[PDB]
Amino acid sequence: ADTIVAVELDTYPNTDIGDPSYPHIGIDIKSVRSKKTAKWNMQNGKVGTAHIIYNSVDKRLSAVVSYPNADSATVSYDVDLDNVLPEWVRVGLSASTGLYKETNTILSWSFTSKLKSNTNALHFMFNQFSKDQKDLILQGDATTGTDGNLELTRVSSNGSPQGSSVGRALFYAPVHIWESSAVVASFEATFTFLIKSPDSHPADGIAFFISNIDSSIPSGSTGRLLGLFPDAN
Amino acid sequence: ADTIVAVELDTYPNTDIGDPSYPHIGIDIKSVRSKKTAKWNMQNGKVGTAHIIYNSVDKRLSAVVSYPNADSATVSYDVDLDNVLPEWVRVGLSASTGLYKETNTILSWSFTSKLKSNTNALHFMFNQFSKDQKDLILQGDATTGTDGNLELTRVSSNGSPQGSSVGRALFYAPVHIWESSAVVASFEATFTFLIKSPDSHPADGIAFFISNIDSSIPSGSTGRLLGLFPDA
Amino acid sequence: DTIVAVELDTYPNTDIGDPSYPHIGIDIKSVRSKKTAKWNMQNGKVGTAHIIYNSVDKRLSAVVSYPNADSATVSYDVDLDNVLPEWVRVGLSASTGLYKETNTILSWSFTSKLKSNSTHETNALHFMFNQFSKDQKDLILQGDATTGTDGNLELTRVSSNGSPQGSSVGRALFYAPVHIWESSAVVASFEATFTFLIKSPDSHPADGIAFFISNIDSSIPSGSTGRLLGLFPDAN
Amino acid sequence: ADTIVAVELDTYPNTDIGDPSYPHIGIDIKSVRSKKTAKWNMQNGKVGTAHIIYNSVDKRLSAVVSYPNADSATVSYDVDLDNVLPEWVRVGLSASTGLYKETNTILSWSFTSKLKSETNALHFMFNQFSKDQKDLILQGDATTGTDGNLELTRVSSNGSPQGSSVGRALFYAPVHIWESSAVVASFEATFTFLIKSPDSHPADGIAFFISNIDSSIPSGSTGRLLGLFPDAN
Ligand SMILES: CO[C@H]1O[C@H](CO)[C@@H](O)[C@H](O)[C@@H]1O
Ligand SMILES: CO[C@H]1O[C@H](CO)[C@@H](O)[C@H](O)[C@@H]1O
Ligand SMILES: CO[C@H]1O[C@H](CO)[C@@H](O)[C@H](O)[C@@H]1O
Ligand SMILES: CO[C@H]1O[C@H](CO)[C@@H](O)[C@H](O)[C@@H]1O
Ligand SMILES: [Ca+2]
Ligand SMILES: [Ca+2]
Ligand SMILES: [Ca+2]
Ligand SMILES: [Ca+2]
Ligand SMILES: [Mn+2]
Ligand SMILES: [Mn+2]
Ligand SMILES: [Mn+2]
Ligand SMILES: [Mn+2]
Repeated sequence: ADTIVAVELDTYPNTDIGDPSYPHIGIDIKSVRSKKTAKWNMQNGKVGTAHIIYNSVDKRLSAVVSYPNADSATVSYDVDLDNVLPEWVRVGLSASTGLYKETNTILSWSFTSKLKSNTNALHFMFNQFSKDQKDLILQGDATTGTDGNLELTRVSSNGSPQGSSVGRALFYAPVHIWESSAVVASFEATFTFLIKSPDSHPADGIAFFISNIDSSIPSGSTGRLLGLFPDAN
Repeated sequence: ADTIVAVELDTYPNTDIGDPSYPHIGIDIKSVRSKKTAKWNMQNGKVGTAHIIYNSVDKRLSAVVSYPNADSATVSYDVDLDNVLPEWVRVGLSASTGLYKETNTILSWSFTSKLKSNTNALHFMFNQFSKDQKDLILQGDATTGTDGNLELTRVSSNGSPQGSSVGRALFYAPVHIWESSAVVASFEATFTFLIKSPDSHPADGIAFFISNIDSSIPSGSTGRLLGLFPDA
Repeated sequence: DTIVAVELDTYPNTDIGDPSYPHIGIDIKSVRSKKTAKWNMQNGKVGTAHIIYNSVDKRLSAVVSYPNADSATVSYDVDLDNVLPEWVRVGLSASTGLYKETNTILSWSFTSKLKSNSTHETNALHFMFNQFSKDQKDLILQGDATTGTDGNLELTRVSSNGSPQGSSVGRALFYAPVHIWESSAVVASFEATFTFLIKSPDSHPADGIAFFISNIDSSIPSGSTGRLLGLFPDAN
Repeated sequence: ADTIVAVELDTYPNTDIGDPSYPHIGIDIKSVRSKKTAKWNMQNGKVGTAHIIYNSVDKRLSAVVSYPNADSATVSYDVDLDNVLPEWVRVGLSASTGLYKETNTILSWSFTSKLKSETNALHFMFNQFSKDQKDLILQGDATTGTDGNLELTRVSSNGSPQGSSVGRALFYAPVHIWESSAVVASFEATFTFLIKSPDSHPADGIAFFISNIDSSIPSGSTGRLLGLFPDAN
């Protein structure tokens, strides 16, 4: 299937498939059963920030999720992505709903990859998303243009979120994420999100992910699979 | 056909289609008959640099082509690209040969687009090109493994350039080059080239170009059309 | 010494060559702008200033926009090789006089690049400020200029009640000298961006904000409050 | 005295003050006795590259020193620089000679600091150094030339390096290296060097360092102290 490396912002505890008992941030390598998580004090209706980083020296994937004037949640996992991802990848944001629902609004998204050989660089930054955003591949229920925002999960005209939704946005350009004859390689992602819900239960979450170039939404990956994974193994 | 805005580095004077009597740099808007040129003191076998720039305020497309420790050649043309290019474009390098040949080697290529609305940004930079460069669309005789270099025109194993060759590389991502509800829009391209020839006559040149997304090499655009244009 | 500036002039001083309306202007070695443009200044709304110049076009351009309003633009063709010293400092100035306004800077970005003729490589400086701390050690504050109040740079005196004060001058310069041009340069570009909030109780707000490039050792000239925007000694 | 955090490129083994028996790269925190080293295959007369990085998430200072077409040497040390450096610092390159001599030529120097609270950022990049480089504070025998290079140690008119030399260049601007109300803070330094010597013994090395703003060359910091430290404690 697809090869997926992802940082999950999991809003629904699915303790059946190895989630903790609370909303968490987690690093998923080839599986939705995170290789490390951390308690996340998710704030319904407030605009949060995700910072993802990795470099070829430390070989450690790290993430930080803050709200302004609250303590950040952090998670790190040591992983050689040379042994996990293909040389050439695409980068994306995924989200999902199931029985429970939430808005999965992305307000901004930045990414930077650098690769000094034995530098090549890509950088994109989105603070506005247009009705036809030709440098984005939208999959599933994903839309651009409403208030200049990327809405990853289905939302009605009245701004009310929908259940059993999966949706992704991938940067159109392939990315050279690692090279054999490389001395240093870094990448860095940043996105802002707004997750609103009517219910005491919001579900199911947003992820930043790196996949094989041709990656598509796996079948029935709505809900607890965050549109990333086919099964819950 | 394709909509083409380009900065030509023309090494062969084709005075029949409006070239000056000397190697020149020129700004082509929807035509190979440049809207302004400037004398270019092209150096066979030396590594040169091209800088292209434009912004929504000045609305002026400018180019500089230098060799280290030589006087630069410059050309500018005032053009509102809102009235010329589509909102969404691709960026690329083209080159060509005809009766006469040159190596059209690209050693580096950088591009930056910015767009502050009523900022979004793209940046790529290439100093090495790999055997399979998946963020480049190579058209025509264009190759990337070489020696870390983009070779836009056919070159044999002994490093000798070939005649009647056309070849392009476009950045895979579409680029948002202008917007109606924009306050400022900038772009900037930079490439290094090495143009070598055995002959006194090298031909026919390299261009940086911005086109419609689906742009392909027009038919028999070898030689004086630099792989950009169908006719003159 | 030498001032090159983009003025955001909120008070028409028609005696020293201002138009009859609030304007944006390019001042070279004088407060009598070399070109202006009508500016529809919005009291209490957050605007944006974009300044740009390059060694090829040799044209200094500015855009001042308010969200969902027309941009005002001004350009002037000038070779800054013949005007500024090789090495400069960059800054924001503001002032008040009879009429007053808040001269609040909420963000300030600057980028200089300088690709050389000898070598292939570029020299570059970049700073970006979105927050300003109580002690901002990479800023030289002159006059009534302060940092820390809501993480903003307040260029003119503002009392405890948040009410702006008259007869105030104040500047902030980036601590590092900037190499703005070189003889053996092929291209040289610079770009400044700042957000401002200009609020006033009066129908008359005064007197304005400028981005400026000066000699390194530049200080607030004597009685440059009011119409001289803390940039110029006399109104010549 | 001065507070010094540095990445040493040590070319002379001073085993009496805790150097390994070979040329090494090391991470020095408030002392010339490195907190971690690594064997460095120093190449006399070839142009090398130093890459330093650190971030507030991992809190790990990492360095890589390569030559073209040779294996890089790497060193990392986990350190919270919040507990070590002052909030505001200056950045610099130091070098030295003693009994033995080497050219300590810097051909390029780049630095980038970021600080998300919007983000504050500084970036400078030098590929050419002018006769009067007004954004650099040169201390000791440090010069900038019409060869376009920063020469940290005394070099005669014969292109021949001199003994008992100390010399530093600090970026003129203070740098905000950390903040209490920060979510992420990163920095990254890169410099190219050429270290040439007539002898089999070259000495004594180059460092990238972060210090207190008002930092000056300590007394008798020639030779094995690399112009960084007063004593060898
Ligand atoms: C009871 O679990 C269901 O609802 C949750 C909440 O959305 C989903 O995560 C999950 O996939 C199921 O559809
Ligand atoms: C005789 O002219 C031919 O050869 C030159 C040299 O390339 C081309 O420019 C031109 O288009 C023709 O093909
Ligand atoms: C009547 O003019 C006075 O007030 C205006 C308003 O600021 C100033 O510009 C000027 O210097 C004078 O002090
Ligand atoms: C005996 O060692 C001396 O020479 C070496 C070589 O430079 C220096 O490192 C050291 O400080 C002393 O001056
Ligand atoms: Ca879950
Ligand atoms: Ca021609
Ligand atoms: Ca005035
Ligand atoms: Ca030593
Ligand atoms: Mn989970
Ligand atoms: Mn021509
Ligand atoms: Mn005026
Ligand atoms: Mn040592």
